[PDB]
Parts: sequence; C-alpha cells; structure tokens
Amino acid sequence: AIQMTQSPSSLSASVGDRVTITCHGSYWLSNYLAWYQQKPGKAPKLLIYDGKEREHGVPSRFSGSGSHEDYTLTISSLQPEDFATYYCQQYRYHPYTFGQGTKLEIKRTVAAPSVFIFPPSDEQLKSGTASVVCLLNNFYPREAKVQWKVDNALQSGNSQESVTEQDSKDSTYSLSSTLTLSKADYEKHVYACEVTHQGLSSPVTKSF
Amino acid sequence: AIQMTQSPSSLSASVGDRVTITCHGSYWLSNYLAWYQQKPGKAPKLLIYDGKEREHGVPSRFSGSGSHEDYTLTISSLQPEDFATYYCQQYRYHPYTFGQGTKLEIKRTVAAPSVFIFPPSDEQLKSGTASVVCLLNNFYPREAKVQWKVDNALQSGNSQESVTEQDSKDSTYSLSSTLTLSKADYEKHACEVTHQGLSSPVTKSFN
Amino acid sequence: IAEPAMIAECKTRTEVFEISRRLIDRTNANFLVWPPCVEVQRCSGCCNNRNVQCRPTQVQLRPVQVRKIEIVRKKPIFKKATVTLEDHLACKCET
Amino acid sequence: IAEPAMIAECKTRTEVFEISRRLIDRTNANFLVWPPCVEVQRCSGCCNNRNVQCRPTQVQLRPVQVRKIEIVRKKPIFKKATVTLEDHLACKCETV
Amino acid sequence: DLQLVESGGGLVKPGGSLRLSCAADGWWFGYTDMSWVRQAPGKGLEWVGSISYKGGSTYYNTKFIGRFTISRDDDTNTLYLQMNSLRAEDTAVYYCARDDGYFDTWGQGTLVTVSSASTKGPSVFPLAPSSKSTSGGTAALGCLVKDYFPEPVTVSWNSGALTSGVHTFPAVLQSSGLYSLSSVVTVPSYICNVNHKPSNTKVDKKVEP
Amino acid sequence: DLQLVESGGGLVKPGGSLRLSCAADGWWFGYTDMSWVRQAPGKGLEWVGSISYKGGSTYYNTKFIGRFTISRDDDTNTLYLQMNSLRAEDTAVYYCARDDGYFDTWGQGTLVTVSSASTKGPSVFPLAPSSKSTSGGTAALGCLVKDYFPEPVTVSWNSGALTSGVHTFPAVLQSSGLYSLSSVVTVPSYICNVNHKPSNTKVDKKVEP
Repeated sequence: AIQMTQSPSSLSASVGDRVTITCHGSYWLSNYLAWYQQKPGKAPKLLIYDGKEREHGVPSRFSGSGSHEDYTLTISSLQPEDFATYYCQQYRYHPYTFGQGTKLEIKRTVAAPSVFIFPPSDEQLKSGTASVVCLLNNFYPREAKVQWKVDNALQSGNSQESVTEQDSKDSTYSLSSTLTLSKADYEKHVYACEVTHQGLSSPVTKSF
Repeated sequence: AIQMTQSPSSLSASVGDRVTITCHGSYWLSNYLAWYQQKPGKAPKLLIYDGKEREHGVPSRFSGSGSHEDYTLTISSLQPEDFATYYCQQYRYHPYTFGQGTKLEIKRTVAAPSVFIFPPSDEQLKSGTASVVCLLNNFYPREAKVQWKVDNALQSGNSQESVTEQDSKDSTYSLSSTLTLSKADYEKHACEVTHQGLSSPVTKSFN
Repeated sequence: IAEPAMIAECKTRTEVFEISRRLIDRTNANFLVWPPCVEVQRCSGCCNNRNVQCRPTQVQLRPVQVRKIEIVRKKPIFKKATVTLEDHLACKCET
Repeated sequence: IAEPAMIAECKTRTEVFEISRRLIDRTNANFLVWPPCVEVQRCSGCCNNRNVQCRPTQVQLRPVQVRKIEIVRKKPIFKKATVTLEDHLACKCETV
Repeated sequence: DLQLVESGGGLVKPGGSLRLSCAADGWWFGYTDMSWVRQAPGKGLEWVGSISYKGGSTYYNTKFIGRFTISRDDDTNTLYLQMNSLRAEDTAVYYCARDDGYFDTWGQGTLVTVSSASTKGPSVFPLAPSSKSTSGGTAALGCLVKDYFPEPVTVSWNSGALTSGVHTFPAVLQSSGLYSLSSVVTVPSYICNVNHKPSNTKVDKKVEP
Repeated sequence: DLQLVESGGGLVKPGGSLRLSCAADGWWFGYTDMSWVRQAPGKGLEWVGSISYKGGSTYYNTKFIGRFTISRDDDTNTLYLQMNSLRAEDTAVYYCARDDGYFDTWGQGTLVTVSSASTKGPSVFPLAPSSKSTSGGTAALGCLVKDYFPEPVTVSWNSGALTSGVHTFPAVLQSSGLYSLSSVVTVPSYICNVNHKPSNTKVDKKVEP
C-alpha cells in the first residue's frame, strides 16, 4: 500500500485563524487525493477532490493544494462550525488509503460551567439501584474534574463521565457524571459533586 | 294570458297514498307544461317537463300525464319528504303562466307536543323589554292553542306564534310563542297548550 | 446557486382532462360542452429501479353529467350527457 | 349512475416534467440523467368566461442540480449539472 | 347542476328604483334564454319576464311592462333586472331562471322588501336550558333574534358543526314593525351564528345555563 | 444529493458471520463503482473494498481478503458485504460509499458490535428539574437511558417538536458490560423518544418535576 501521513494528529485553533493540514504519500500521487470533513457521529463529507477541486456547496474558505507527494488542506478563516476530524485519501493505486486523521478543536476564551445535580428517580430506586447525575453546562476548555462525596467520603471508582462534542456556534463542552450506588447504600446516607476547572476561582460544589 | 287552474288548493295525504294534482289551461297546451316542487324557504325544483318527461334525478314515483287542456302530476307512493308546494307552468304562449299552487301536507297519527318554557334573559331585561317564550316540540296535527298568563290571568293580544314547516321524515310540527312585556310589567308579577293529542290542557310555568 | 433535485415519485396526481368532440359525437362536431374540462387522478412520476414504468394498480370508473350545447343551425339546444372518467387510485413501478 | 360535472378551475397544479437530452446536450445524446424527471407547478384548468385562457400571472425560476451520466463509449462518467425549472405560482383567466 | 346567484335585493323605499343582478357560473349563460320569476311572501309564483339567446328579444308579463327592464351581459354571464316605481306589491323573492320553456335551473333568490321603515340589526338573547328544558334524557336550548328589519336573517350553530338537531322558526312581524325569530336546538342533558346581511350585522352568541 | 442507507449491522458473537446491505435510491447505482469503508469506535477511516461498474472486478484491502465478499445487485440498487470469522477487530461503523476515486456519497453507516454479550433494552429514568436546574430563568431536565447493549440508542424530544435545546451525551460503557446514556434539554422555568433498534425497544418517557 501507499502510506498517508497526515499532520498534525490533533490541534486547537482560534476563530478566524488560517489553518493548514498536510498529507504526505509514500509514492507520487498526481492529485489523486481528496479531503474529507467528518463531524462527531456522522459520515464523512467530501470537501476537496483531485487535490484542489472544491465540491459543489463547499465554502470558499476550504482550499486544496499540493503536488507529487505532499498535499495541503487550508481553512482560511476558521469558523466555530468547522470543528471536525479531517481525513485525506489517496486513490492513485489500489488499495485506497487514508490518513490517520486530524481532530480539529476550536479554541476560545475560558468559560466556567453551570453546575446542576440530579437525585435518583424514586421509580428507579424501585429497581433497587440509585444513580446520581452531575451536570456541567457549556464550559471551556474540556479539562474538568468531578468528584463525588457522600457525607465526608470521597467515592473512588464508581463515577463515569461522558462529554459532548464542541458546540457548533458556541464552541463549549458539556459533561455528565454518574455515581452509581446500591439502593441500600443510597438509603444509608447528603450527596454532592465537586467540580474543579480552570474557569473557577476555587472548586464549586452542588448537593442536596 | 292563459289561466292555470291547479287543484286542490291544499290537502293532507297519508304516507303511502297515491296522490293526484290536476292543472287545467284556458287554451290547448300540447304538453308545453311543467311541474315544480318547492320546499318551504327554497327555490322551485323542476320535476316534470314537456307534460310527462321526468327530470334526471327525479324519483320514479313522480309521474306526469295529460294532454290538450288538462294535466296531472301523480305521486304514486307518498313519502314524508314529499311535503311541499307544487306548481304547474304553461309555456305554449308568452306570457308564461303558473298555477296558484298545491300545498301538500303529510298526514299521520296524532302526536302530542313536549312543552318547554323560557324566562327572559337577564341580559335582555337590561334593555327595556321582557320576552317569554313557550316551545311546543314535534306534534301533529298543526292546530294548537297557546294561551299566556304568568303569575297572572289571561294575557290577550301580546302573544305571537310561529310554526315550523313539517319535518322531512317525522312529519311533525314545532311551534314557538312569544309573550312580550315591559321590564316594569314583567317585574310586577305560564303558557297553557290545548291540542287534540292531549287528554286535557298542559301548562308550563316559572314563578 | 442550485439545490438538489428530487425525483417525481410514482403516485396519483390531479390532472386536467379536456372533454372532446369525439367523446359525444364525431359525426357532427358543430356543438359545445359544459364544463369544457374536469379534474381526474392519474399515475405520473418516475421509477427508482431500471426498466420499471409507473403504472396504475387500481382504476376507478366515474360517470359524470355535462351539457351538450348544439348549435342547431341558428339556435342553441341544451341536452344533458354523461361521460365516464377513468381515475387512478394507486400506482406501482412495474416492468 | 351519473353525478354532476365540476369544472377544472384555473389554478396551479403539480405536474411531472421529464428532463430531456436537448436540455443538457443535443450532440449525439448518448448519455443519461438522474433524476429523470421532477415535479413542477403549472397553470391548468378551464375558464368560466368566453375567450379567456388560463395563464400564469407569476412564474418562479428554480434551478436544480442533477447528474449527467455519460456512457463514454465504454465507461460511465458522473458530472453534476444544473437545470432551471419554471414554476407557476398564480393563474388568471386572461383574454385572447 | 348549473349555478345561478341573484343579488341586488334588500330594503327599498316606496316609489324607489332597484337593479337586481343574477350571476351564473360558466359561459353556458350565453347560449340560453333567461327568465326572471317572482313570488311574494306566502303566495304563488309569478313570471316576470325573459330575454332571448343573443339579446334578440325581450318578453314581459303585462303587470310589469311599464316598470321593468331585463338586460343581459354575455361577457360576465350576468342577468339584470331594472325595477322602477316600486310598491308594496313588489315585495317578493325574485328568481333568476334558465328559460327553455321549462326553467331547469334556479338561483336561490333575492328578497326585495318595499317599505319606508328603518333598517335595524337584531339583538341576540339566549334561551337557556333548565328544569323545564332538560325534560327527558334530552334538553332544549336556543337564542332569540329580536327587533330586526328587513328579512332575512340566517342562523347556524357552532359554524355548521351542529346541523341536524336544529329548528329555526320563521320570523314574526311584531306590532313594532320589526322581526323577531327563534332558533332552538336539542342536546342530551353552543354558539348561534346570526347573519343579517341588510344591516351588515354578524353576531356569535354563546348560550349556556 | 444521492441517497445510500446501510443496514444489516447489530450484535454478533465472535467467529460469527454477517451480511450488510446498503440500499441506494435510484438506478444511478448501476452506473458507478461502489466501495465499503469502515471505522472502529474513536479511530480512523479504513477502506474495506470496492466493486466495479458492471461487476467486472472486485478489490479488497489485504487485511480483509480472506474474510469479506463484496456482492452487488444492480436491480435492487443494493450493495452487499458478506463478513465471516468476525472478531473484536471488526467492531466498527461500516460505510457504503460511491467509488469514483473520491467517494462523494456516503451512507450514514451501520454499527456492527462483535461480542458474546446479551442484547438488552434500556430502562428510562427521569432527570427531573428542581432548585438544582431551575437555576436562573432557565431550567435543566432530561432522561437517563440505562443498561442497554449494544449501541446504538437514538433519542428525540416530543417526536421532533423540540430539537434545538438538546444535549445527548455519548454513552459510557459501565463496568457491567452495558451502556448508559443521558439526554438533557434546556427550557425556561416533555417526553423523550428512546429507540433501541437491536432490542426492538421503543419507549416514550414523560419527564416530570
């Protein structure tokens, strides 16, 4: 096969910046290359093909260039809705081969989360499990630390967090964390979740 | 003109009967005649034309005949929905001329009215006037006597009755009677129905 | 700037049928008809698969009354006349 | 049987327009189009008054993208192509 | 069937003048003779006159020859009746009709009221159910349409969503010179739509206990 | 653009076999090469193989030559992928795509999960608003979709009549071997539609303070 080497593996870029992603082939390709954008969850969308040709309906800012071995996607004026993962694809020789991809994050001013807490449903405690959920809404950057506490006790291990992909305009992240307990254990004991984030002077807590 | 003479002026007929209405012209007409049915309130509907031709969509039972001067509509099996007024029309010579008409009532078993009474609206007594209404629902025959006296004796003159045309299936009549009073007179102080379908006079009142 | 074309699917669509001379009288076409045309349902539309025409699965006959107005030399005559309309009610792509 | 005929009024009605060879390429039209036809709005219907044809007051142009598939004496080629559709949006009975 | 719609009627002072028009769907109108026919309240039908196919000829009932002109517009498919020196005699519903000897197509008609009395719209009062109306497993309610002139007054219930259980009584002419009418409906133990064209009155009156 | 819809994916025991189909609106399908492309969860795109215009030829990525057969039905406009001797390696979303060098048309994809773990539908519990959530003029509510296998689970709110204010978190794999997912919505101080194709579970759960 021909090996595609995209770079960089990942990056942040502020709104407005010019951005370049580079793809390098093991042999000479002659513009038998294309560029895809792919949102989280979704199929790839073709952006550039034949090295430099834009696809109908692709914004002007996306730009294809390169020859021989070395090829470039350029996003000229980075828009918050451009957050995605980008791929190149060679098609000079079978097998078709892609790059490993470039995960593009939009980078922006710090924004601290709004913190909410959810008790378990009584209808769920009927099933004899108790799940407590802590919600951090629309923050930046991604890195945060949720820590669970029942009375004075740091609960270690039984939490699980999932995080949205970046907002298409607002470029924030949102996160949910779930502490799971036996109905018995739950009924034994206040419940709190303590968030640590660069956009906070000092750790915020939410509890009932 | 040519004079059309329909007969009879009016009549009752029971459901199922065969019925004949006759139209006679001042001159010989040669089937330049037509028959109309006309319900209360509504336009005439053409039934027979050219003396004997049925119109598309006219039931089989309606039948045209005659020649010369003398012409006949025949309704073979009288249906409750046939209650109407029927007219003939000559058109052998201008001016076109019609008969004076035949008002057909359907005739049926006696049925006594249900009696209801309505006080005047408070919203109406806000204006100057009090109107009280007595309702006789679905009865037969037509002839009834409503008489007013409400916490009172016989009010003579200030009542007015109106009567529906006959029901298209049920062949009953319904009637409304309105006693009118000044708000004052009303505030100072029953409708009594007499009908063949009643053993003795029924009354309805509020106090 | 363009947008993406949608295929006309195989289904029943309201069409306007003109009521012709030959439908009531070929021998003397010296007369008129009211109304001059009526709405009908017909199958129309293209098929997704290769070598399948859009065609009717169920046709309904519907007779309708009109008027024939004969110019009887100089004088109009009004006759009633019935014409039968062929309405499509469902379609399928068939070979 | 019968019941009373209703005139087809002068109004806009959905019709099926086939996308022809001549509309993209007459030169030996050895190629295909997808989709092969599209819905449109046209005026149709009869007029109540004598000597008034049903005709469009307002036409909207609507360009649409399709694909041209050229049998290149052997091998399919897929090109995008735009065609402009003429849609009627209102009708009036107007004189001859 | 073929449509015809008369308009132009209403209230008219005695001696006055008035034009009725009758409009026809369809160009068929141009190919037929057309008659007018009248009929006074609670009386028989009376031919008024006719007009020939191309306008060729006009024909009138003698009673009317002086006063009425029939006119026809073959473009608009409209028939017209010009009426002058009107009197109480002329208070009638006036019909348009398709003359072929035998009149197979009729308008619904237009009511001309000849009178020097004031137009006036109705006040709508509720006839509300209670005790005496709830009667059987069935109750009686309605509205009273009072003190209007001239006829006519149309009534619907809940805009035609209640049709069958209705009884609209003919109006009685009060000693006042105004009409009063009752409409009632049977329902198991509710807005009447009143339209009074001559006074451009339209009322939606809710009836409740 | 052109449609493609893959199906045939779901849960499959290791060593097992599976056929994917990808259906295409329109006869255009018969005039183009067609590729399959896969992509494991949180990993890059990987070409699987292609098939020529008339069926003339087939082409595969070496990693797959033994195990996969691409087949094509030019009548139904369907593309097929036969998969045998499947392993955890093969857990991926599998794409259909229109091969012309450069893949301008994609299905949404079908998720194959290779695992010998039991299918199981979710229980849906409410995340209800309170002090905690009503915070400011706006409140936060949602539902917790718990203990399902395999992926995926789609969620709508009030059948698509509430679209914009949504945040559906990716599911986390519990220590249990089952997935749990949260969907939340912002509203000023309410049924989630849960569909879990693999277990033919569809739930409509009302969320109430």
